[PDB]
Amino acid sequence: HMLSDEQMQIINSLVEAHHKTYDDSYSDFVRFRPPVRRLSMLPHLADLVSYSIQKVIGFAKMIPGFRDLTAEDQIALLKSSAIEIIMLRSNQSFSLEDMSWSCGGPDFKYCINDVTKAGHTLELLEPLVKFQVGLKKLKLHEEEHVLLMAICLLSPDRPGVQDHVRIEALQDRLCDVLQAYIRIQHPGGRLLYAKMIQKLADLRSLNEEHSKQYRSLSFQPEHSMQLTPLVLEVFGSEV
Amino acid sequence: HMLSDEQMQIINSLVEAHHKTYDDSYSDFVRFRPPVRRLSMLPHLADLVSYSIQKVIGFAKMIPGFRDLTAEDQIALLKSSAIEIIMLRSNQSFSLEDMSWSCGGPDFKYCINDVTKAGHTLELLEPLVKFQVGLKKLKLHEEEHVLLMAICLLSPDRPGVQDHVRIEALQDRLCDVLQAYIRIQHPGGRLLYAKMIQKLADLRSLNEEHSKQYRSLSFQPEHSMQLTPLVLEVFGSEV
Amino acid sequence: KHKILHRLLQ
Amino acid sequence: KHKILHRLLQ
Ligand SMILES: C=C1/C(=C\C=C2/CCC[C@]3(C)[C@@H](C(CCCC(C)(C)O)CCCC(C)(C)O)CC[C@@H]23)C[C@@H](O)C[C@@H]1O
Ligand SMILES: C=C1/C(=C\C=C2/CCC[C@]3(C)[C@@H](C(CCCC(C)(C)O)CCCC(C)(C)O)CC[C@@H]23)C[C@@H](O)C[C@@H]1O
Repeated sequence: HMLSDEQMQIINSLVEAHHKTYDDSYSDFVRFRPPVRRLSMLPHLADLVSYSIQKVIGFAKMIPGFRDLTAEDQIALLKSSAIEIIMLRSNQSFSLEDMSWSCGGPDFKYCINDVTKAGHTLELLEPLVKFQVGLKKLKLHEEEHVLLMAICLLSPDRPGVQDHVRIEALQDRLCDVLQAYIRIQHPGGRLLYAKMIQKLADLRSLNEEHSKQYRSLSFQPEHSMQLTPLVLEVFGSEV
Repeated sequence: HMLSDEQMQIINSLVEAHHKTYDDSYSDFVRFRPPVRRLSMLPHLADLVSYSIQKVIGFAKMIPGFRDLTAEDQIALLKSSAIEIIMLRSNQSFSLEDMSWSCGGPDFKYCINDVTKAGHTLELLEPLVKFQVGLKKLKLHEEEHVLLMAICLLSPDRPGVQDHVRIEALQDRLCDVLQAYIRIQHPGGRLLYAKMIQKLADLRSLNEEHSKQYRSLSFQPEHSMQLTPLVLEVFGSEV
Repeated sequence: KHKILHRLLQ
Repeated sequence: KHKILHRLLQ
């Protein structure tokens, strides 16, 4: 069959919004506190994550229907899904080739180890790399990747949300476009949609596992002091 | 005449404590977010100031009598006198030669202008340079400089302090050693003591003028978000 | 409060 | 509260 204009105008919006919030050359990474290989990578990664939270917010604002939600629900979705969106968008810098996010020379190349000198057991980093590898293998078109992020950011099932029915609607519409698109434009994608949805579940686990780790980190002032105001807020529970 | 052992043991302590908290080569300044010439210098200077607050705390802990105060009064003195101590210790990097703090090549050389791209009018930076120049000209022995910082940090007249009588005592003792020292060891210092005390007053003005500027900066989240957790705390009024 | 997030969402 | 300052003052 074939897509309608409305859906297509959504694709344009997300693909463009993402382009506007993701630099494939990672040139701003030098404005961060330099990396260092008790949690020497923390200052750097705190800046990396904070930088990205700002970017995720830019992408969310341009997600159709999202800005017409109440500050509370927007904030609700942002707070709860942030870390997830960070994990998805990160995929574009990931590399099965060397199992790591490559955003520069030796400096901005993040190995599994680096995230350890940032306050995270190795046993938890494991499921991350598995996710990155799995996600990367789906070889998503940029239209599918940008959709998947919108869908995730619009999960009605987030602690803090109110109008869970309106969010439910927006996400359902985004889910249609993704299915409709994979059909009309993605060959051999008969079982991709299912796979993409599955990815969201994993994000949930990773999300929760991070919560627990970040919770400990934060309760320790000599470490939470390394974080940035924005991160402390988005991941804090002052809600 | 000549100093007693007690006083002298105080000098040893302050001079050593300062040596332990002040790197004349400014090698850690590269762990800060790089400088950038709307307030592009803010991220850097926020890190510089935060770095220093940590150092001032290390110096304070080793100030005799100080750690035997209640957390509250220590914190009280730290919060209120912090910016002042930062201005004094900064003198060692200042340079009448080129009217600026030189802590490295072009990067870590702070001109009056740089503090402007950090959220501060030029009209307020003026009294700072005047202070730095005046202070620098007193050509203080390291023993006098380290004393002056202890005296300042122990000013009983600080909003928030409780046992203002015990702080009054400690500061009085430190004031003696300074006078006694300038007498026995500093030639032509017949009127230096008076000059050093005068410096404290100026610090008060500078202190207040900063409060007002930092207050505005902080109330704006797009700017306060640039600051560090420690700075937000020491200069915040959650007290 | 979420002062930062509010400002960022315009 | 001053969580950070407390920890730093040991
Ligand atoms: C950011 C981006 C990039 C990479 C992502 C990474 C590598 C470093 C560590 C991160 C940031 C993971 C961390 C979160 C660490 C933050 C903190 C505050 C120290 O708890 C993992 C937590 C997840 C598990 C479950 C492993 O504990 C999530 C995604 C990982 C680069 C670029 O693609 C932009 C993208 O936008
Ligand atoms: C730090 C140190 C150094 C220099 C100090 C400087 C230069 C840059 C701007 C500063 C940090 C002044 C600023 C405070 C800026 C901070 C902020 C958060 C942006 O409001 C001035 C405020 C004073 C007036 C009255 C001018 O408004 C005070 C002392 C100045 C280098 C080294 O000596 C260690 C020392 O330890």
